[PDB]
Amino acid sequence: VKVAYVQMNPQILEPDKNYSKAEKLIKEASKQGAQLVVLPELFDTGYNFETREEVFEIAQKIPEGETTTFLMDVARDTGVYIVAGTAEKDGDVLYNSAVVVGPRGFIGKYRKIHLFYREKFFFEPGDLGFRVFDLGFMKVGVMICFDWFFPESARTLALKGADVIAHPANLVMPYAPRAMPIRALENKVYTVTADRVGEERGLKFIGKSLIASPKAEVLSMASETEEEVGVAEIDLSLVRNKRINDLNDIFKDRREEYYFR
Amino acid sequence: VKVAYVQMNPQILEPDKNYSKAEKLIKEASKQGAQLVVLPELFDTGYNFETREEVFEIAQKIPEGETTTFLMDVARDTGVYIVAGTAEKDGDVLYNSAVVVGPRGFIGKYRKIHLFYREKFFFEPGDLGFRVFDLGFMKVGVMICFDWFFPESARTLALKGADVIAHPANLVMPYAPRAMPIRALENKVYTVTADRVGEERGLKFIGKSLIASPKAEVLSMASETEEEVGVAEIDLSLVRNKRINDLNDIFKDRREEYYFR
Ligand SMILES: [Mg+2]
Ligand SMILES: [Mg+2]
Repeated sequence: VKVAYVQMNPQILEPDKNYSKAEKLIKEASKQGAQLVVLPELFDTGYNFETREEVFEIAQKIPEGETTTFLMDVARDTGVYIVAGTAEKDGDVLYNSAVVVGPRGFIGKYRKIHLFYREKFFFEPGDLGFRVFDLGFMKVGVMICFDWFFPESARTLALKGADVIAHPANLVMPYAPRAMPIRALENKVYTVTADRVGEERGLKFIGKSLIASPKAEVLSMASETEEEVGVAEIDLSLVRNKRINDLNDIFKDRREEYYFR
Repeated sequence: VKVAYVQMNPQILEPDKNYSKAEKLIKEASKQGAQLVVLPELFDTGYNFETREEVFEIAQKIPEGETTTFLMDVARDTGVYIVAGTAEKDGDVLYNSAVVVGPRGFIGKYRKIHLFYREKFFFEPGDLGFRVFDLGFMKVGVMICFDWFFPESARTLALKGADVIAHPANLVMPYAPRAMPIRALENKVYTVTADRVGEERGLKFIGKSLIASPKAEVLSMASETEEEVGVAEIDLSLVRNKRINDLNDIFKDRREEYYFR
């Protein structure tokens, strides 16, 4: 299976420009043969808000709203599955969400469980848990940005059968590119971290999107500042067999009753 | 306060030689100011057994047996606290254990929760959980070797207030030195991995003992092949403050209701 990140620079409060940009890069990933394409956190709205009001004003409902319907059209035209971060309006609340769409339409969503820094002023903590979406040819788990920091996020998706963890991100610390290969290794999964780039109202993002293997190899990694697509071929047998050798199966070896007490 | 690893080459089935070597190196760490000194997994017996008999016949009881006695003697003489891997005899059973002693006596033990590879032919899985020992001036968590692979091991110790995770290891895979700084970071704790070196019945150990900080810095890292000590100062306030910024306290931020389900 081929998987891809889109590393782009969202223009804050300019969703139509960001849709244009996303469509261009998703089409490039599709031409490269990607079947799953992951976009950054908050690709439609940007990130560095001064007030909750300027993001609430433009944030879209899922799946009725413009970001989801836009991505549905792109998935149908290119025949890929997309996981993309988006500001989700749900009544009077905002969630920091990721939408999953495929060529037949909307598949599901995930709401960021662990908010970072000023996101706590804008968004409600996610309340749908960590979900794994079965696409038939693969099962994709989704976590967003700072969720990487908690090993429990990736672990929960892997226990639920994720072959790949799709990871929209808007990184501001330099740690996640070092950590993602370890998250991939400790769960025996592939990870696709689609980070943004850019400077946005004085805040500089890290870039360095990457795809990591269950052997902690970096299969693709992006620049710090450029918009780009990265694609890697992945071997699903490697991640479905949780044996790391003939005497240790990492999930059968877990002894949950000793954890966190 | 200073903590240290001892990286040594246990001679299989020769505890007398291993005590002599350990004592030499513990004194070196103490001479450099270390207050806590961590030794490798199974430092007294070695590791690469072919029969359970050849280990069972020499394995010592805890705390009344010779390895604990030896460690108490050195701790008293050199004025340090020691965490050391040892084969533990308990009736007709062996555990792959670590002993914790200080200058005033035996403090406690830990039994490896996650057995690795052929250890399953020789040892019983541990049954005490992940323990944190309060030395008054600092709290020391213990895990052993392959426990590193499961993020839950280090997390359990850190949640119980470990300032430092003492980590006796006998590493054969290349991954742990890259992963330990991420274990230190994700728990905001210090880690001291005391690995062995050497070739033992054709099995080559990795060496690369290391001390990692709560900022994923590597404060000390040993060679691949040589016996050596490594000592570094640690900042207790850096581990005890779980805030990584004004809005994120990493333990307050955990949402266990969404983990593993
Ligand atoms: Mg700001
Ligand atoms: Mg006994």
